[PDB]
Amino acid sequence: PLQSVQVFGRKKTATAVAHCKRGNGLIKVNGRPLEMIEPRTLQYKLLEPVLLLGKERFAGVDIRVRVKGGGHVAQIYAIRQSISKALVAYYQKYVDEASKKEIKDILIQYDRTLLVADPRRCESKKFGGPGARARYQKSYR
Amino acid sequence: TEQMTLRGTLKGHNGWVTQIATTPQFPDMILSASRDKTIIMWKLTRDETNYGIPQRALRGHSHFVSDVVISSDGQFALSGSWDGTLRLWDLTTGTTTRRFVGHTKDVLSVAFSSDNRQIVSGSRDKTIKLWNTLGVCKYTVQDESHSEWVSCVRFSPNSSNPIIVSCGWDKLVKVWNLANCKLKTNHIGHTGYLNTVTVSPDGSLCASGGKDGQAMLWDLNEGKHLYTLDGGDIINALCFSPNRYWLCAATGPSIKIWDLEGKIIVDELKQEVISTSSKAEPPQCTSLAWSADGQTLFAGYTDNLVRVWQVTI
Amino acid sequence: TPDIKLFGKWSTDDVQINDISLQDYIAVKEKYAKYLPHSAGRYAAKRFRKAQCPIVERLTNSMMMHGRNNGKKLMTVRIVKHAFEIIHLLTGENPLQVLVNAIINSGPREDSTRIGRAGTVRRQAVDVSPLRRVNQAIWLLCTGAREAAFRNIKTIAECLADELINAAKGSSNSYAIKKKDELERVAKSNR
Amino acid sequence: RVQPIKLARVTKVLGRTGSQGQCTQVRVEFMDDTSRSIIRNVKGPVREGDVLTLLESEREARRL
Amino acid sequence: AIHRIRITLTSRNVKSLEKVCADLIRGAKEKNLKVKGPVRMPTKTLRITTRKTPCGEGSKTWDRFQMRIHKRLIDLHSPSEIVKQITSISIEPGVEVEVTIADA
RNA sequence: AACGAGACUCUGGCAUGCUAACUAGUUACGCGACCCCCGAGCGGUCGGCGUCCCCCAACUUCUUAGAGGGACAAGUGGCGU
Repeated sequence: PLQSVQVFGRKKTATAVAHCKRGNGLIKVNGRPLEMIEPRTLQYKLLEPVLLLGKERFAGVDIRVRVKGGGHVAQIYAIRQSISKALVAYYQKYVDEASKKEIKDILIQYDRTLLVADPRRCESKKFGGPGARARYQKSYR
Repeated sequence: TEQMTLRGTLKGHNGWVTQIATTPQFPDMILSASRDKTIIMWKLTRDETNYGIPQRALRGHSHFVSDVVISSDGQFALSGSWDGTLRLWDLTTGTTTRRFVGHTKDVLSVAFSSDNRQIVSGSRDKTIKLWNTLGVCKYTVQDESHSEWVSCVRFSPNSSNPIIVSCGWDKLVKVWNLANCKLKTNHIGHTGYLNTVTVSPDGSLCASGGKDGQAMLWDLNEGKHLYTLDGGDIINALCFSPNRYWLCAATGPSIKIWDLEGKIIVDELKQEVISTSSKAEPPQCTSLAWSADGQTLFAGYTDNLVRVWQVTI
Repeated sequence: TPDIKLFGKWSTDDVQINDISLQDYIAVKEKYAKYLPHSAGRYAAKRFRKAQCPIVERLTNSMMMHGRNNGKKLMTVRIVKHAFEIIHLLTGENPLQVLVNAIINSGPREDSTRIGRAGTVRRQAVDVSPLRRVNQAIWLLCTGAREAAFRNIKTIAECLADELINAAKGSSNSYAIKKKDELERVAKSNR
Repeated sequence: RVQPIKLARVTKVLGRTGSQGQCTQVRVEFMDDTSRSIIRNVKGPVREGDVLTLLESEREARRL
Repeated sequence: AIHRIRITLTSRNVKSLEKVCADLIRGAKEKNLKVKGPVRMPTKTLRITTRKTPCGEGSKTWDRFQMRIHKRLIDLHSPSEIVKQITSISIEPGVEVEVTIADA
């Protein structure tokens, strides 16, 4: 059948919807290669799952991602989290349980929220000070 | 005499195994439901590396999956879940054929007929209901019904007999007749509320149970109280056997397998000790089901395991 | 092991800890290797949770102070890639072994505290946690390079890499090993 | 003092002391004989099963 | 004739709004006009943040007030007569309604 | 027995379940058009890159807002009369 399963990633408002479709190679993000994406000092980070798992889980898929939201940093964690999760879901659904179970164990060993979403988001400013917890100076006499 | 050896144990769930049922088309598979919102279709081996591995896990329900049952074809599967809805699976990869919308509250029990066109359901809506296999309501039963939740319903052999069993928490067993939908009878005889009921494959018996403490037997052919046995403090599952005339009773710390010809206990299954304080050594057994061979039976427990046993002669 | 991660150039094996009093508070090789020292991290919400994140990550965190370098953790990783590079060329050792030695040689073993008696200052000498030694040792050597590059032609990278050589050796020509012995010199006195 | 540096490990933690709770009393086994044991005052936040590095064992403590 | 007619509803009360939407979807479905369900639009926030003290003195405090309006719209395509029939019936609470001549 | 406390209301973190979407999207081709061999190949054909083209297409993961579900010291081990 038409093999397509979709996932998303999060990190503090930054969605990255990564569809995993059958194929081979040719992983992209935003219609660009992920061999350069432009801070490229955190370049080793989005490459990390691919490098660690080897090329033999990526031996039959094209994964492509669209993004929006967040800053430069938070986008990198979102796209990484999505492609990792994409791979897992694909094997659970069209291959078998024991296929994805190995791969799940590998990622969660060096967990860096590779299968879960960071809960933390910004807290509101309340008056009487800048920020969400700081207070203006208070002078006596 | 015949006795039981501990065969092995399966692992795959993160929650309590609620029910198990068995494909007679393939004794190679076996199916399970659980309180971590998945039904696991297994791939069994008789090996020592494992006794089986989960093949797939069908997902969609937003709450626990209480009970599960096979189709006559064995290529479909049907479910009852604590989300108040049912799903009708196409037992291959997933891909729901139909989802059945009705019932205000949970779907506790569910069953699939021999004719494959009638599907019943027990619900905390206080309704027995009949279901087309197009997923629409052939009939709904809400008059002359239980005033308490309907615990478990069953299809009975339709050799010439149009009867379906119903038991509720109102301390009654109601028998309903197909396409008239009247009370055939009401049976009284359970101090506690009734959990379950099941009919013999031959079709002459109804092994019923509850929190009565006693396991009372009723007659499928006109409704008579055949006899009673002291045992089964809390009764959660019952299952007749095809290769013997036994009845296998699910109590919490133990399973009591009874020969009825004459009435005697064959064995009591006990699990090996584990040192606990104050006391949490038993896990509750909640379900059990025979294989087609009738040599091996499987059990669902609340320690997230499906324990296997085997009869030895 | 057959998928062992470097730093993109450095082994995390062949890294010794020369104390039994500071091993398992150094995190560098149990499975704590990573290609970068950037993570979301959990460094809080439980007391024993700081010691479970890498030493290299801790280093990047602790050198971003003085009110204008906060929120510029990405610039900080630039400084770390040059630091290790210079350390490896300069002496020949794997530059992680340098850092581990530098931490072990700089940690103070006794420190003083205050006690109020008779309305006059009295001091008492006390010992220190292993977790305290690590926290102190990371702070001290970083203070040297931060100070040095504050009006010099020399860049922060050069200063920091120099300071880890003299710390990793017993040379006592550094901002760290100076101040280490100063504290102990007090602790002897009011012992 | 100028005697070889000692190493001794926690057996039990007692409670926090100091004038702001800044110090922590702890009982320690000498880690070269367990029949020898001294109580110490330690600055840092100690836990259980940790090893310390004492520069003497002439001193014996019980509070500050 | 059969005109694509869009019935916009708008209110400040989500309960009072929603049941009146259900009524207008009912009256349409009753006559099988092939109506489209509610398309719930983003709820908008009116904010007013002002001093609690008249004539400044004491600690500086403010107070967030908010009103939340709600918009949602049902698309019909049917004769304009029967529309104005079904529109005017079964409305009791303070809820506004706006009928549109035609839509693309 | 009552008030204050908590309870409550609002807000945030969890749903591939439910409800339904040309003033929200996606996917799928149909594509025709542009583009480069850019990839297998040769420039053809097949694929890639986005836009117009898209539908009386398919869908609602992403966006939206309603009803519900979920968390209880519940489970396990210590400790406490």
